[PDB]
Amino acid sequence: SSSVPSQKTYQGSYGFRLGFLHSGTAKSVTCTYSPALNKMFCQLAKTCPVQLWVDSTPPPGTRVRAMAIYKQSQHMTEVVRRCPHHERCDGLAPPQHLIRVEGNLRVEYLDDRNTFRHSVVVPYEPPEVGSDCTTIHYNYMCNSSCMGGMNRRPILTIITLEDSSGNLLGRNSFEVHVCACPGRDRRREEENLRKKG
Amino acid sequence: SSSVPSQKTYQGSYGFRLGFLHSGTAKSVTCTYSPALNKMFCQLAKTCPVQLWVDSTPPPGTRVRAMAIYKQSQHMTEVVRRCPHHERCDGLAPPQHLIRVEGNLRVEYLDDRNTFRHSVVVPYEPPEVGSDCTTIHYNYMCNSSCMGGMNRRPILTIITLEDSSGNLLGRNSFEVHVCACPGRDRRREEENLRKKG
DNA sequence: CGGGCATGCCC
DNA sequence: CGGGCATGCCC
Ligand SMILES: [Zn+2]
Ligand SMILES: [Zn+2]
Repeated sequence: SSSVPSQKTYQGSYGFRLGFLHSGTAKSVTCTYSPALNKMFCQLAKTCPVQLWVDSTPPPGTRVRAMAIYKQSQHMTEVVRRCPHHERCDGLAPPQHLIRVEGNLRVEYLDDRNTFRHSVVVPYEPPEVGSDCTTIHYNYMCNSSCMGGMNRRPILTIITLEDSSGNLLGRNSFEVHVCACPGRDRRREEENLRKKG
Repeated sequence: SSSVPSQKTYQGSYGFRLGFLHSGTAKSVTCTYSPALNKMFCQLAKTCPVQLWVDSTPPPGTRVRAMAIYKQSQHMTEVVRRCPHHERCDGLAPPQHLIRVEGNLRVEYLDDRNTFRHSVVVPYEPPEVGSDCTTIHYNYMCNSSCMGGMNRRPILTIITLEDSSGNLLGRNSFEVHVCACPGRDRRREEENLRKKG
């Protein structure tokens, strides 16, 4: 078992928050976000855009880290890993990592030598002029249902904004359900919330 | 892809056939056999008794081999293997083999150097006096549904009676569905046969 | 594309 | 134990 990183929202002195794109209505849309549930529903190994918004400009050398943790108390201490099947199936990501970043030449994949937890880090880049946010494309390389991996257990993705010195500048999180039919599953979960939540 | 061993029934000069035990009615009975479907429904890593019946006594040194093949034409050439998850989960069986034999001190596990197919072999032993058959206890170490293994594809188990020289004395086969609820699944499949087969 | 099934497992 | 759900995928 491994010590558990904080998932406590900390928007901090830079006013850090996440944003997500609206999606179509398809049963099998590739990625769709539920504001009511703060939960992303997406397909495995498909683009998941996450926007970074800040009110104040982070210092040069700021980094953006993503890490998965199991949401439920009883699974929090277990490291989130790729299942053995998909592990055995891009040149930089270790096969065991669940979360990848696409289209970034400065991506780093880390394995914590104490907690054994995986994370993926890219440099923070400010928005282009006239733009309000910066977008990172994440991929999740297993379904939430994968036998021997997540095994139908919900996870959070924790996004931390960190300075080059390691100071925590901001932290936000969202739940993720990686699945074959993100539209179906989002709509059922939202209905279940309203009907019996 | 690998060449495909025969599944053609050959009861042969010794009158070789298989027998199976009757089971209870439970939804999750450990092992149950459908004569109408020539199909065993069983749970993973649980005892599956198979009886060997002969009309004439096989010669000394006769062996009994079990091997799995995919039943459907489109999958026949693929070697049946343990899924990566269960492979990574008795002292003699290689982790990759689907079929094991329990309670036999002369069991051999083989990996064919040409076809790459797995088989498990035990000596043939004649029934005790007053007994009509000899029983072997097999185990299947994945569910039929296992991602990265059988993946919901049906298999046959082929049992061959072979002399010590390698001559084929007899061959029989039965379909297998390894699953959580053998009673449920047998009853549904038998109903489907009657209703729309 | 959206309807619908099989199947491990609910806690 | 038997009812029933979530979820990958039907070919
Ligand atoms: Zn997986
Ligand atoms: Zn398996």
